Amino acid sequence: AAVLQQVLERTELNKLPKSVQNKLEKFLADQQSEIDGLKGRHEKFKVESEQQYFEIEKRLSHSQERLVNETRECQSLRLELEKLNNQLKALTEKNKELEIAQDRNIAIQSQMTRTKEELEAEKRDLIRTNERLSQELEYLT
Amino acid sequence: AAVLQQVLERTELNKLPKSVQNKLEKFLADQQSEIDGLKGRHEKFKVESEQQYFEIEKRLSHSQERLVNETRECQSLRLELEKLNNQLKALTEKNKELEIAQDRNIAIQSQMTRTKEELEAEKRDLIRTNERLSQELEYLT
Amino acid sequence: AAVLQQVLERTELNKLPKSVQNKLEKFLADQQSEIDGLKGRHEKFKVESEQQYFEIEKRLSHSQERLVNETRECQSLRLELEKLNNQLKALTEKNKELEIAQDRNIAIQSQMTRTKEELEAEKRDLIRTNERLSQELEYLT
Amino acid sequence: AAVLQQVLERTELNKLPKSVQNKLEKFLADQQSEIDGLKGRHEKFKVESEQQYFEIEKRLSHSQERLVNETRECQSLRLELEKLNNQLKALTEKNKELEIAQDRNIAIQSQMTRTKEELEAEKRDLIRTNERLSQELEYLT
Repeated sequence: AAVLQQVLERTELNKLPKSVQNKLEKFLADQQSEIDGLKGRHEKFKVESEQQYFEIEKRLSHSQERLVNETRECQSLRLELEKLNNQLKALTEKNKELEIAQDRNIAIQSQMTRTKEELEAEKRDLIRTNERLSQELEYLT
Repeated sequence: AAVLQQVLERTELNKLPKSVQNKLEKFLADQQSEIDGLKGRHEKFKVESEQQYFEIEKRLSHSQERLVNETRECQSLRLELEKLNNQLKALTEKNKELEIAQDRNIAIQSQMTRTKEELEAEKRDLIRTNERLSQELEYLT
Repeated sequence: AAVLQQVLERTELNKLPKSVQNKLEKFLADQQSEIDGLKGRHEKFKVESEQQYFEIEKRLSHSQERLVNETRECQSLRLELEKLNNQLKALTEKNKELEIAQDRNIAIQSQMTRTKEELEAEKRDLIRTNERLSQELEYLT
Repeated sequence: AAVLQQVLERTELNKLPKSVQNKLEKFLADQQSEIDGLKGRHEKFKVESEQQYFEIEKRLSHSQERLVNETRECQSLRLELEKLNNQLKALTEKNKELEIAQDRNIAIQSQMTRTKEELEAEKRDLIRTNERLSQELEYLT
């Protein structure tokens, strides 16, 4: 990487004292290594900054992914809840209905049981009369 | 801005053919301008990529915020869902038993009615027979 | 760094004593160095406060991340809690019905027992009587 | 505010033409305004980022405070579940004992019922014998 040989032809370099050549070549080299250094860093920086952005783009899209899914999840629960409350209200009303029928049935069966007892009492008395009449007939002939 | 004057002393410089001095001052200036351009371009890129990075950070933090908002809503719905499903299970069981009792009550009432009919037919038959037996007490032989 | 040449014309300047030009250009330099000093110290401060802010931003997001995890844990505990309470309520009512049933079966068992004791008394009386009747018939030998 | 009087002595100043003093003082004042302007612009920036930082610190302190509460809420919820599970185990056991008691009582009532029927069979045989003995005794007496 001798820079003076890019800048000057041999014939020109010959007219330069060696110390002067060295002063120049050292300065040229210093500037050139700064140039190489800058280009090296700049390129590394670009690549790094892009990779950092690429990675947070992925983090974003994943976050957005979770939010869409979570939004759907909520909506499906709400829809599900609406239907459950309609089921509950229906069941509730149906059981109120059955409660009412049950109380009516209890009332009815109790009344029937009384009537049955009265009839059976009547039947007992009729039988008593019946056996009495039979007995009196056998006491004739 | 001839930097060559700082690299070489005035005597050394004056003993250079002017064509050589010019070639050196030109090349030196070229390198310095490239250096200034590299720094300029990098500082431009640096600033722009930073701006873009901070923008997507803002977006990501907003997505996380919305997700908190939605997640909170879902979690309350799930609890609400659990509670209603347990009410639902209970009502269903209460309904099952009530309808079982209803069937038994219906069966019981149909047998009560069947029994009542038989009792009333028996009663009417006893009354007819006793009316007849009474008449027969007064017969002659 | 002789700035003085800008503010004063050629004759005005050359008519200034050496000590005056030296004093003026030194003062101008000192004020320029305060200026450059201010500029460099600001840029230093600027970077430092950005770095400081950048750090707290990450601390904030780390705090929100910790909170998401914590809240998820609390909500799943609350879900188990609801489930657990409803199991308890069921059992509590189930047991209470069993306790009522127990009280009824105990009342039945005591009644059955008095029934049994009544039967045993009747049997003892029957046996005493049949012994007496037997004796009275044997006395007719 | 006369800057020129600070840098130069009265003897040097007297020997300056007035127009020249005015040019110098005007230039010095300009440079001084630049100095003061930078000190003002820094101080402006400084206070602005200072306040911005206080605001992000509030958000951090708030997030942390919320985390503390949630963290504490979770520990207490874990203890509620352990406590309720303890009660649940106790209820389950009581339930198991109740059902076993119910089973014991069914068994007892089945034994009693078998005993009852055997008592009633003995009674009927005793009654048949009694009726036989009475009729024979009624015939002879």
